[PDB]
Amino acid sequence: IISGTSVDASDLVT
Amino acid sequence: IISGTSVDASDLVTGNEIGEQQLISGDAYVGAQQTGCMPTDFSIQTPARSAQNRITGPGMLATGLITGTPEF
Amino acid sequence: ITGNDIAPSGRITGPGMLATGLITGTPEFRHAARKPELVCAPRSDQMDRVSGEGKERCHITGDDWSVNKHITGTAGQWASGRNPSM
Amino acid sequence: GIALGMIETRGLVPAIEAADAMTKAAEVRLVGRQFVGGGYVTVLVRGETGAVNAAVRAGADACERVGDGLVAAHIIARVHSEVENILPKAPQ
Amino acid sequence: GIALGMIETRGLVPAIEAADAMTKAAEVRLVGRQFVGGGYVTVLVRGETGAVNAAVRAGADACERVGDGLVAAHIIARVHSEVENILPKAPQ
Amino acid sequence: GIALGMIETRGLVPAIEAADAMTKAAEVRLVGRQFVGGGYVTVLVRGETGAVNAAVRAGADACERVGDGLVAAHIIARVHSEVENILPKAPQ
Amino acid sequence: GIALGMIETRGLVPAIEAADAMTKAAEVRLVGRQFVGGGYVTVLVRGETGAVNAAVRAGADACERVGDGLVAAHIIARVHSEVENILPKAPQ
Amino acid sequence: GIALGMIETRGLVPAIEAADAMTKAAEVRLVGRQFVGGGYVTVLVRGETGAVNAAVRAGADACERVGDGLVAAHIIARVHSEVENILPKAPQ
Amino acid sequence: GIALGMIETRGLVPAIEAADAMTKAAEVRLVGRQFVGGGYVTVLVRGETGAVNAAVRAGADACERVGDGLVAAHIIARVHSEVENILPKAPQ
Amino acid sequence: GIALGMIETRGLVPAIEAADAMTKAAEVRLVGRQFVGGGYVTVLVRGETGAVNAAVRAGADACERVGDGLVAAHIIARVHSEVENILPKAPQ
Amino acid sequence: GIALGMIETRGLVPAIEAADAMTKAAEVRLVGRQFVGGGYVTVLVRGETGAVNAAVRAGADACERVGDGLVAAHIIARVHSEVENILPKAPQ
Amino acid sequence: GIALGMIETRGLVPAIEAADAMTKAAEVRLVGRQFVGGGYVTVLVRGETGAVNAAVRAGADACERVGDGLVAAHIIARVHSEVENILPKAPQ
Amino acid sequence: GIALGMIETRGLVPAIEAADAMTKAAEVRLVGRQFVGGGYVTVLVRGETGAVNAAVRAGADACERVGDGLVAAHIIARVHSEVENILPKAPQ
Amino acid sequence: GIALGMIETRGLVPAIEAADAMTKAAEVRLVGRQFVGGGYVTVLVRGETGAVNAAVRAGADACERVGDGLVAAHIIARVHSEVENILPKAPQ
Amino acid sequence: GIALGMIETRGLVPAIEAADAMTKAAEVRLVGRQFVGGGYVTVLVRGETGAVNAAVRAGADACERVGDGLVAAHIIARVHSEVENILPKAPQ
Amino acid sequence: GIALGMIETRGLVPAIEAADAMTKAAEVRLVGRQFVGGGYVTVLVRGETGAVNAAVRAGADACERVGDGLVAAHIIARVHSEVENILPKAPQ
Amino acid sequence: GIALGMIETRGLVPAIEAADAMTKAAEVRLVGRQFVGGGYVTVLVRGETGAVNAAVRAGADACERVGDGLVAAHIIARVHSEVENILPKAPQ
Amino acid sequence: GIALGMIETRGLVPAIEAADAMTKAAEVRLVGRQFVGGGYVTVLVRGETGAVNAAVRAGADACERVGDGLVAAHIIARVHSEVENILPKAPQ
Amino acid sequence: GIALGMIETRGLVPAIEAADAMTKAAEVRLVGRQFVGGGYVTVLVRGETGAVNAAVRAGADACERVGDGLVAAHIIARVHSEVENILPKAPQ
Amino acid sequence: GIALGMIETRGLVPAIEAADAMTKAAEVRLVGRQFVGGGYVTVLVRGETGAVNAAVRAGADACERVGDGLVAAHIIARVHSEVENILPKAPQ
Amino acid sequence: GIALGMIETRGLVPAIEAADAMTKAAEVRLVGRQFVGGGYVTVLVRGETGAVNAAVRAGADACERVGDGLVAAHIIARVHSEVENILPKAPQ
Repeated sequence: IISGTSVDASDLVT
Repeated sequence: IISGTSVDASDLVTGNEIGEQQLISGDAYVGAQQTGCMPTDFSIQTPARSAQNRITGPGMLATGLITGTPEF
Repeated sequence: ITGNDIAPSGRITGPGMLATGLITGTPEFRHAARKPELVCAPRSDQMDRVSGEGKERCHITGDDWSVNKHITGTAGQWASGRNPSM
Repeated sequence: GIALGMIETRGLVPAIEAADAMTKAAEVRLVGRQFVGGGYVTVLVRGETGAVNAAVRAGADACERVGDGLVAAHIIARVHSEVENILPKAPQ
Repeated sequence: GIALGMIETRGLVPAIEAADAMTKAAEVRLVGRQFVGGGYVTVLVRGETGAVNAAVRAGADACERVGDGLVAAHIIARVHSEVENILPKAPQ
Repeated sequence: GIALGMIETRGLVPAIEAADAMTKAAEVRLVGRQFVGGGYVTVLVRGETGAVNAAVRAGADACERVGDGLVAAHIIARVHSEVENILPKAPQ
Repeated sequence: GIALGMIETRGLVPAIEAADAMTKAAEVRLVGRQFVGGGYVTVLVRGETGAVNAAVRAGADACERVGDGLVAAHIIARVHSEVENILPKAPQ
Repeated sequence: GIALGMIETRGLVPAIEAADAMTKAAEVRLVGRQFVGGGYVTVLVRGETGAVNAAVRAGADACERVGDGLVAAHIIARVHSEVENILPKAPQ
Repeated sequence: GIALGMIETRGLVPAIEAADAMTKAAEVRLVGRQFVGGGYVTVLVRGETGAVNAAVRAGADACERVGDGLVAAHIIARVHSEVENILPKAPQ
Repeated sequence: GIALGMIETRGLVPAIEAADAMTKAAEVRLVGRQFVGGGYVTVLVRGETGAVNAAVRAGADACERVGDGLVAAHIIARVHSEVENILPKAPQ
Repeated sequence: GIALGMIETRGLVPAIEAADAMTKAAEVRLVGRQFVGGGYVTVLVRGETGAVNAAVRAGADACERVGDGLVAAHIIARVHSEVENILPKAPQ
Repeated sequence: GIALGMIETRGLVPAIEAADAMTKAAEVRLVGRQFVGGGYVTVLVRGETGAVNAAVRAGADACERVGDGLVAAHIIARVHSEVENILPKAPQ
Repeated sequence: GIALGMIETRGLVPAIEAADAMTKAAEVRLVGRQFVGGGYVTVLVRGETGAVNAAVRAGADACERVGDGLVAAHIIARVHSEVENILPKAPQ
Repeated sequence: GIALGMIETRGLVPAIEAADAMTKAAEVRLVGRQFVGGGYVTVLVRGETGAVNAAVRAGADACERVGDGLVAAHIIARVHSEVENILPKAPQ
Repeated sequence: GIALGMIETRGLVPAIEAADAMTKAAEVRLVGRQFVGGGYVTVLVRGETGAVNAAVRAGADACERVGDGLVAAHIIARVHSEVENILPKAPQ
Repeated sequence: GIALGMIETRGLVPAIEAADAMTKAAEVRLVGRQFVGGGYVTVLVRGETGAVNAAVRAGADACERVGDGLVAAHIIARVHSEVENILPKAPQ
Repeated sequence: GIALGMIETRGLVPAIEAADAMTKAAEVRLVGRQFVGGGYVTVLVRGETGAVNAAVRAGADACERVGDGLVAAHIIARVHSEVENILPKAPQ
Repeated sequence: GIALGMIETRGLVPAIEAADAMTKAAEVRLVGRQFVGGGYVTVLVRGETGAVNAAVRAGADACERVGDGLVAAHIIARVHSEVENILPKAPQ
Repeated sequence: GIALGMIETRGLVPAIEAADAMTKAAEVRLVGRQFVGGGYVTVLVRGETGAVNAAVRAGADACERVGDGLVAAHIIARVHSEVENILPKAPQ
Repeated sequence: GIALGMIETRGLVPAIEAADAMTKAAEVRLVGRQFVGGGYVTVLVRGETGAVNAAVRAGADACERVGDGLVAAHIIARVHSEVENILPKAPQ
Repeated sequence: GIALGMIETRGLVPAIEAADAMTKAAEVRLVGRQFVGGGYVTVLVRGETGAVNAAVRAGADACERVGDGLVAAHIIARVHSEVENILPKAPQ
C-alpha cells in the first residue's frame, strides 16, 4: 500500500 | 370600498393579469380583491450566522508517541 | 383620540419608556382622572478587596469607577490567567 | 392630470385627515373642500388616474375610523369640461 | 407651530369647553372654530407636536361629557402644504 | 403615455360603443380601428397605464352586450419597439 | 437569424399580445403581420433557432387566453429559398 | 415618474430577473441596484403610479421562485422630497 | 432640531418605507441612511422631541410588516456633541 | 418653549443628579434651584413640551435612589401668566 | 449573443466550477463575477439563446455539489435595455 | 477637573469632616458647602474622575461616624454646562 | 486617555445609543465606530481609567434592550503598544 | 502548471491552515486569497495536476477541523481562458 | 521568530481582547487584524514557537467569554514562504 | 499621576506575579519591591488614581492564588509629601 | 532569554535542588536566588519560553519532596519592561 | 537552539518521512541520520525547545504508519556537553 | 521535479527489481540505493509528483512478490530544503 | 456557429439520408463526411447550438430505419480548439 | 508531456467526444486520431502523468454510452523512446 501523499481522493475532495 | 372607475382587474380584462395577485406592501394601487388583506429575524442564512453568529497546531499531534522533557 | 401618536410606546425605545408612574402632570395623569439603612456597609460585616481609595464599603452613586458583571476586561481572568502557576 | 378623487366624510375632522392622507400619498393637488350641509364635507383632489386612485384609497383608509366616518370615496378618470364649473379650482 | 389639533363636537358648548381645555393644557393657538353643519362644530389649534398632543387629549376629556359631546379628536403632526389652504389661519 | 388598450368585438357597432366608453372614461387617445376579417373589429387606445386600465374596463363593460359582443379587452403596459410597427398611429 | 416562428390567432388582440411576448422573450425580429381572412392573424418573427424557439414558446403561452386564442404556434428552423418569396421582409 | 417601486431579494439572480420583469411590464425607469449586505439586493424603479404598480406585481411574480426568493415588493406613490436624497438616480 | 430618531430594519425596502413614513408624519429631516452589514440598514431623522417621537412611531408602523421588518425604533432627545461625528450629516 | 418640569428631592445631591439627568436627556434649560426648607430642593427646567417630558423622566429615574430620593416629578405644559411671577427665570 | 445566463452559488469555489463548466459547455462569454454578500457569488455569461441554455444546464449540474452549492440557475433570453446598466460588461 | 463629587450629611460637623477627608485624599477642590435646610449640608468637590472617586470614598468613610452621618455620596464624571449655574464655583 | 472601552452591538442603532450614553456619562472620546460585518458595530472610547469605567457601564445599560442589543462591553485600562496599531484614532 | 486547487473555509484561520498545508504538501503556488463575504475565504493554488491533487487533499485534511471548517476543496485540471479573468494571479 | 499564532473571533471586541491578551502574555508581535466578513475577525502574531504557544493559549482563554467568542485558535510552528504573501506584515 | 498603590504577598513569587500583572494591567509604573521579611514582600506602583485602582485590583486577583497568597492591597491617592521619604521613591 | 521561571521553596536545600533540576532540564540561566525572609527562598531562571516551561516543571517535581517543600512554581513568558528593574540579572 | 529531537524508526523510509515532517512543521535543523544497525534509523533535529517539541510530534504522527514504523520519538531540551560528542553535528 | 519516492524492501534483489520497474514505468531519476542494514534496502527516486506516484505504484506492485517483500512505499511530494542532505544528493 | 452535431450510421445510404434531413431541418453546415471503416459513416454539421440541436434530432429520426441504421446521434455545443484539428473544415 | 493516454472506440463519434472530454479535462495535447480499420478509432493525448490520468478517466466516461462505445482506455506514463516512432505527433 503506497505510503505518502495520497493521490486517491478522500470523500471530502470534489 | 371605492366607487368610481375601478382599476381592479376583471375577467373581461386581460394583460394586466400577469403578476396581478402579488401582495405588495405599502400603498397598493389596485384594489384589495386581488391583493388580499410579524417578521422577527433575517431570512438570509450566512456561513457565520449558521454557526452561532481548542488550540490546533503541531503541538496537538502525536499525543502519546513522544517521550522526553515534559513542559507545564 | 386619533391621528399621529406621540403617546408613549413600549416598543419605541428611548425617552418615552422612562419614569412611568413616577411622573405626574403627564398627559396621562389628566386622562387617568377621566435600600440600605446606612450609605456605608457595616465595617465589621464587610472586608474590602482593595483598601484605601479602592474601598467599596460606601455606596457612591453616579458615575463611579465601578464595573458591572456585564463589563469584561482588566481584572478577573484577564489578569489571573495570563501566566501559568502551580 | 384631469382625474378627480373625492372623499365625502361626516364632519370636518375626517376630511382634513383624508385631504392630508391624499396629498401625501400620491401626486395629486387638493383643488378644494366644500361644506355640503347636513354634516357632510367633501375633499376633492385632481391628478392623473394612477395617482388619484392611490390617493383616494389612502384617504379612504385614513378617515374611515377618524371621526364619524367616511360617506363616499369616488374616482373619476376624466372629468367633462362642464363638471369643471361645479368643481373648486382653488389656489386653496 | 406646525402641528394641528382638531376636536369635532355635537354643538358649540362642548366645543367652547374643548377649546378652553385645549388652549390652557398646552401652548397651542386656537386658529379656528367652524360650524360644519348638522350641529357639528370643529375647533382647530396649531402648536408644536407635543403641545397639540397634550392639548387635544385635554380637550377630549373636557367635552366628552358636556352637551352632546365629542365626535372626533385628531392630531396631524405635519399637514401637507396643500391641506393648509383648507385650514383656517385665525379664529372667526 | 405608451400603454396600449385593445378591445376586439364581433362588429363595428360594439367597437364604436367600446371606443366611446374607453375615450370618455380616461385620458386615452384612440390610435386606431382595424377590420381584422370574419367580423372582428379592434379599437386600440394609447394612454398612461392607469388611464388605459380604466378605459379598457369601461370599454369592456359597455360593449359586452352591444351587438354580437366583446372578444378581447387587453392592456399591454409597455410594447416592444418591434410591435409598434404593427400598431396604428392614427385612426384614418 | 434565418429561422421563422409564426403564431396564428383568432383576431388581432391575441396576435399583438403574441408579438409583444415574442419580441420581449428573445432576440427575434418581428418581420410581418398578416390578416389571413376569417379572423385569423399571423405574426411572423425571424431569429436564430435558439431565439425563435424561445420566443414562440413564450408567445404561445401569452396569447393562449387573450381574445379568441391561439390557432397555431410553429417553428421552421430553415425555410426553403422558394418560401421566402411568400414571407414578408418587413412589417406593414 | 415620482412613484418608487422596490423589490428586495435573497441574491442577485432574483434581483436581475425582477429588474427584467419590472422594466418590461410597464414604462418604469430602473434607477438603482443596491447590495444591502447579507445577501439582500434591492432593484428600485421610478415611473407613474400605475406603471410602477404593474411593474412591481410583475417583478414579484417573476422573482418569487428564482433563487432564494423575494423578501419584499413595495410601492411608494409619492416619496417625500427628503427620501429622494437617499435614492439613487442612475443604476451603476 | 437636536433629537435623533433611528429605525433599523432588515433590508433597504423596509428602511425606505420607514424613512417615507417618518418624514411625512412629522417635522423631521432625514439626515442619513447607513448600510450596517448583515442586512441591517438604519434610517436616522433629526428634529424636535415631539416631531421625532411622532415620526419614529409612524415609521415603525410602516415598516413592521414590510420585508424582513423593524429591528429597532429608538429616540435620543438630545445627542451628545461627540456622538455627532459618528452620525451622518443632513446632505445624506 | 414654555413647558415647566419640576423635580423635587430630599436634599441637594439628589437634585443635582436630577438637574444633570434632565439637562443631558433633552433640549431643556435649568431655570432655577430652590431651597424650600425642611430638606426639600426643587430643580425647575423650561423647554418645549416633549423636551420637558423626556427630561422630567430622565431626572426622576436618575435621582430616584440617590440620597433621600425623589418627592415629586411633575410637568406643566403651559403655566398661567400669574404663575410666572412665582417661578424663577434664571438660576442663582 | 444577447441572452444572459446566471448561476448564483453559496461561495466562490462552486461559482468558479460553474463558470468553467459554462464556458466549456457552450460558446457563452463569461461577462462578470459578482460578490453579492452573505457568501452568494453570481457568475453571468452572455451568448445566443441556444448557447446560454446549453451552458447554464451544464453549470447547474457542475456546481450543485461543489462547496455549499447552487442557489439559482437562470436564463434570460432577452434583457431589457434598462437592465443592461446593472449588468457587468466585462469580468473584473 | 470637571467631575463633581457631592457628599450630603446631616449637620455641618460631618460635612467639614468630609470636606477635609476629600481634600486630603485626592487633588480635588472644595467648590462649596450648601445649607440645604432640615439639617442637610452638601459639600461639593471638583477634580478629575479618579481624584473625585477617591475623594468621595474617603469623605464617606470619614463622615459615616461623625455626627448624624452621611445621607449621600455621588459622582457626576461629566456635568452638563446647564448645571454649572446651580453648582457653587468657590467655597464662600 | 489610554483606557479603552468597547461596546459591540447587533446593529448601528444599539451602538449610537451606547455611544450617547458613554460620551455623556464620563469624559471619554469616541475614537471610532466600526462596522465589523455580520451586523456587529463596535463603539470604541478612549479616556482616563475612571472615566472609561463609568462610560462603559452607562453604555452597556443603555443599549441592552435597544435594537438587537449588547454583545460585549469590555474595558482595557492599558492596551499593549502593538494593540494600539489596530485601534482607530478618530471616528469615520 | 495550470491546474487549479481551491479551498473555501468558514474563516481566515481555517484558510491559512489550508494554504500552509497545500503549499508544503506539493509543488503548488498560492495565487490568491479571496474574502467572498458571509465569512467565506477561498485560497486558490496553481500547479501541475498531480501536484494540485496532493496539495488539495493536504489542505482539506488540515483545515477540516481548524475554526468553523472547510466548505469546499475542488480541483479544476484545465480552466477555460474565460475563467482565468475571474481568477487571482498573485495573492496581494 | 517565524511561527504564526492566529485567533478568529465573532466581532472586534473579542479580537482586540485576544490581541492584547496575547501581546501581554509572550514575546510575540501583532502583525495584522483582518475583517473576514460576516462577523469573523482574525488577529495574527509572529514569534518563536514557544512564545506563540504561550501567547495563543492566553489569548484564546481571554476572548472565549468576551462578546460572541472564539471561533478558532491555531499555531503554525513554521509558515511556508508562500503563505507570507497572504499574511499581513504589520497591523494597518 | 502620583497615586500609589501597594500590594503585599507572602514570598517573592507571588509578589513578582503581582508586579507583572499590575504593570500590564494599567498605566502604572513599578516603583519598588521591598522585602519586609517574615516572608512578606511589598510591591508598590504609581500612576493616575483610576489607573492605580484598576491595576491594584488586577494584581490582587492574579496574585491571590499564587504561592502563599495575597496579604494586602492598598491605594493612597494623594500621598503627603512627607510620606514619600519612606516610600522607595526610586523606581529605577 | 525573555521568559522568567520562578520556584519558591521553604528553605535553601529545596531551592538548590530546583535550581539544579531546572538548569539541567532545559537551556535556562539561573539569574538569581533570593532569601525573601521567613525561610522562603526563590530561584529565578531566564530563557526562551519553551525552555523555561520545561525547566520550571522539572524544578517543581524535584523540590516538592525535598525538605519542607515547594511554595510556588510560576512562568511569566514576557515580564513587563517595568518588572525588569526588580528582577536580578546575575546570582549573588 | 540546543533542544534535541530524535525519531528512531524501523527502516530509512519512515525516517525520511519523519525528517520531512519535522522540518516542515517547525523551525528545526536536521543534524543527522544514523544507521544504528538492525534496521533502526535515527533522525536527530536540533532547534529551540518549542520548535523541537512541534517537530518531534509532527514527525512521529507522520512516520507512525509508514513502513515498519516508529520505534522512539524523544526530546532532550538541554543535552550535557558530554552527550554532544556522540551527536552528529552535521548530516551525512 | 523535486518529489521523492522511496521503496523499502527486504533484500537487494527485490529492490533492484523495484527500481528498474519504477524507472521504466515513469520519468523519475533514481537518486540511489541505500542499505539500512538489518536487511532493509531502500531505493530513492525523484520526479514530478504524478510521475513519482506512478513509479512508486509500479515498483510496489512488482516487488511485493519478489523476495521476502516490500517493506514500504511512500511518496513525499515536496522535500524541505533541509531534508535534502539525508536523501542522497548524489545521482549515483 | 461553432457547435458540432455528428450522426454515425452503418453504411452511406443512412448517412446521406441523415445529412439531407439535418441540412433541411436547420441552418447547420454540412462540414464533412467520413468513412470510418467497418461500414460506419460519420456526417458532421456545424451551426449554432439551437440549430445543431434541431438538426441532429431530425437526422436521428430520418436515418433510424434507412439501411442498417443509426449508430450514434451526438451534439457537442463547444469543441475544444485541440479537437478542431481532427474535424473536417469542408466536405470532400 | 511524456505520458501517453489512449481511448479506442467503436466508431468516430465516441472518439470525437472522447477527444473533447480528454482535451477539456486536463492540460493534455491531442496528437493523433487513427482509423485502425474495422471501426476502431484511437484518439491519443500526450501530457504530464496526472493530466493524462484525469484526461483519460474523463474521456472514458464521456464516450462510454456514445455510439457503439469504448473498447479501451489506457495510460502509459513513460513510453520507450522506440514506441515514440510509431506515435503521431500532430493530429491530421
